[PDB]
Amino acid sequence: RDNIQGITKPAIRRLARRGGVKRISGLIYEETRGVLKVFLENVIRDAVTYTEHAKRKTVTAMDVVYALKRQGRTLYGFGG
Amino acid sequence: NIQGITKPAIRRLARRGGVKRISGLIYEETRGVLKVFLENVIRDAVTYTEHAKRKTVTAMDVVYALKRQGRTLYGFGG
Amino acid sequence: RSRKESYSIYVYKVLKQVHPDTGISSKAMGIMNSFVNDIFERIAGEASRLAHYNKRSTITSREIQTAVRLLLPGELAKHAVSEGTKAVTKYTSAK
Amino acid sequence: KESYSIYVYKVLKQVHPDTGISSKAMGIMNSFVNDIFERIAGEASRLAHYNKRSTITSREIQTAVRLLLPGELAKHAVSEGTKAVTKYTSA
Amino acid sequence: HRYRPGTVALREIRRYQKSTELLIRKLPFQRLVREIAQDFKTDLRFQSAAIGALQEASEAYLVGLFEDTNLCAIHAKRVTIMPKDIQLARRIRGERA
Amino acid sequence: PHRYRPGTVALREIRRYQKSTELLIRKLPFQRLVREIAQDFKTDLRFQSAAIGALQEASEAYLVGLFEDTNLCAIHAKRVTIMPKDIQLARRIRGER
Amino acid sequence: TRSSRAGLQFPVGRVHRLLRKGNYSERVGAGAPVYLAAVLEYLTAEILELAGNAARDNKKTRIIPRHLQLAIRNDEELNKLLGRVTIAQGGVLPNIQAVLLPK
Amino acid sequence: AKTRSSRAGLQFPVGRVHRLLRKGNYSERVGAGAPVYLAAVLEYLTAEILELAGNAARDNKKTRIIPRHLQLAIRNDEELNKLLGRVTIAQGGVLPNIQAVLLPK
DNA sequence: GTTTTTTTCTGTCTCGTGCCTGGTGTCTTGG
DNA sequence: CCAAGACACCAGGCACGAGACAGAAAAAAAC
DNA sequence: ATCAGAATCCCGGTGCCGAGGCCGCTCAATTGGTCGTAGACAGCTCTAGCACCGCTTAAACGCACGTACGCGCTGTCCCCCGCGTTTTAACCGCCAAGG
Repeated sequence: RDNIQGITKPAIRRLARRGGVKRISGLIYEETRGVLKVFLENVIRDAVTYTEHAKRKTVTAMDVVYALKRQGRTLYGFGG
Repeated sequence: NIQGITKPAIRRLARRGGVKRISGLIYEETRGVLKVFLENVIRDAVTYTEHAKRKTVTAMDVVYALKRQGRTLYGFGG
Repeated sequence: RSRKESYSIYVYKVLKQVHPDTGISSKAMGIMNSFVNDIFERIAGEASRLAHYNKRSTITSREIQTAVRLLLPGELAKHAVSEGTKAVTKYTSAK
Repeated sequence: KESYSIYVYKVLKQVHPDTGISSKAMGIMNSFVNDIFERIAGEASRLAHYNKRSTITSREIQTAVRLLLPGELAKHAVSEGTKAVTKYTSA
Repeated sequence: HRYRPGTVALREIRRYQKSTELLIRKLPFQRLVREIAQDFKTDLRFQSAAIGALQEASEAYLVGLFEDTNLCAIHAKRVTIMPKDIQLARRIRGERA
Repeated sequence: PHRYRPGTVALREIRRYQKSTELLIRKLPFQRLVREIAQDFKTDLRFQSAAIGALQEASEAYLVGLFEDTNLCAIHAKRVTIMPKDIQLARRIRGER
Repeated sequence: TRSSRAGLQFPVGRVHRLLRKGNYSERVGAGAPVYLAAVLEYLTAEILELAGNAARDNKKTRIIPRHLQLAIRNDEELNKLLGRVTIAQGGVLPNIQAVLLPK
Repeated sequence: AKTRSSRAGLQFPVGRVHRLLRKGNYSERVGAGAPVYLAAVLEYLTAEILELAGNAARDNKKTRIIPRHLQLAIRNDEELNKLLGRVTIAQGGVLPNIQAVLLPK
């Protein structure tokens, strides 16, 4: 519960600065939280489905790798 | 050459897009982006036909090249 | 004369089931054939990845189920899984 | 379960022979290599099934490398591949 | 007499959202495609259905890219398009580096 | 004292965070949010840490790209202040609805 | 035919053949093509059902592809599925930004 | 030369790749020249990108390649960047993109 | 603020071996 | 007309350690 | 508002043409029968995922406060809409020669 509100405004600030964003409006943060949430919804749904067919109650890094390759947002680094 | 693209054609493209008011340099910019688009498409299409060892590009190869750019189009047997 | 393929008669019958008083154009029938092609291809590719991320080479219906609910969005997918599962029961219950 | 580590070491000593590397750099490299191998191989399988050819020779691999990589990389890769074909075919 | 501007354009938007027929007619489009096709290997023959496929894909492509560009300009507190808008939309999609 | 009417703070920290390498969102609250989303489709699931680190990596990359195109939308808006419908336009063009 | 023995409408053995010649695995089970065929069957049922409603809208009897593109672009999950999909003789949504409507 | 790698004068195992093709469900049969050809392409790609890796790591007086080096070397290339457009590196970040509207003038 | 220039203590990496498993030589036959 | 296999022969390939060795920072310390 | 009048919609009409019925084939689904190992399953073992807490500390939160880009407004000036005036793209049968 409420770890969606565990997203801090200075973290959003830091992401804007590495993102290169200079000026920050105030109506941004919860919109950011909602987009991040829907993203992670689709991600973990697919990863857990890959683990559903895996017949193992633990999800691996490889699972999340394969699932994000399925979305085409494909990330290297951890093998897969 | 590339100037076979008429002004009211790109205007009709705005109309089916639903765009109201049109500037000037739009026309030449449009022809350029269309050119690069067709460049990549027909390049890998002729690559397909190169592997086909045949002297006519198939519509199939056009379809598969569109798939290769992730631009899947139905309709013409694909 | 080489014999070519279509799926036209099958989905044609299905259309006649769901709408008896309805015609169709030929090009759209080809479009639906391409539609079946595309969906089948994405499913089969997910099946091959199911194989290689499971290090197995047998294909059963369970893999098809998990492939469909990997590809398709939820509510539609669960209805389709229901249809397929009831069909599995009706077939394999008999011969 | 083999990674490609000393292969990378030998390529590296053939190019910048005074250069170290981290572990996770090697991991990203092998991720890269596997991705490229899978993309080319699947595209070659598409060549087979789109062309009804029951096997795959090197010509399919050449045209697939054309289909994936753009111009300069493609031409230099075709050159290197044919040179390897030549030297392996000679002996 | 004279009509007031903007009206006829939107009326033909309502007209041109109806028929899915091809906007660019055939012969000049064919010449352009042939001319670009000239510089890969000499004088390749063509299937006319493939030409229609190229035409369809090109027109739908450009229409959708116009839609995003138009929405960019609507966001830009303006009504008229700019070439920089096309640059912005393309920079979001990632054609050019 | 040396209060400094602004400009060096933001851009200097941009210079620092682009000299940087590692993450920005710290670990535990992100992990707990992940498990709360995870507690919705199949209960009681266990995880290895590298999966979570990949999730954090790709999450921050996703948001970085959102911020970049949002920044260019703002620059085209002749402003430096961001807006929410900037992000909505960016995700409209990205096809991720 | 197994399709009739499954009480369905798509030919099983053609699909079983295509699974073999697709290099899709090494071996092929018994009822996996039945499940896949039923999936296809419900998918095309839903799609063409909405297409039938689209023809009911225009009061047309023969399906034009414009009906197909419209019914794709109306429903949510279907349009998120076929996002990267276009169709010849497709067209788009009849859509007007009312901020560009006159006053 | 007993080994085909020595018969090719290269650095990758070819019969590895041939077994990968066989244990791939890729084709039914696989010829003799295709695995050699593909492995040579792979070896060229490795050497080519590791060139930009070597220069990008040498930019900072560090003997070891870090992931930030790899992302920099990719984004400073044109063909590799359009290659890796949908691609993200772990521990990557992005380029210095300081807009001209931002510097104190 | 930036950045440079000393130790230091220090994490990884390359050398170093043994075990082993896939890699290799070649005919038949067939597609 | 040479791969598939099928069998017969095999030195490499990698896991584990060691000691060293490139390296991040502590902290003066200029611009 | 409010009328005149362009612009579009919408209703028989007919025509023509392809969708759909239809019908006689033949080749893959079937049917049945025969090896075989892949995997469903039982079970062993040790790792690692989890939970918990104590200590450290740097990181967030609230507020004080100016302040300065965002914005509503303004004037302005200009340059696309559009309607008018030709105009050349492109698909086509005489009429000269002319031999």
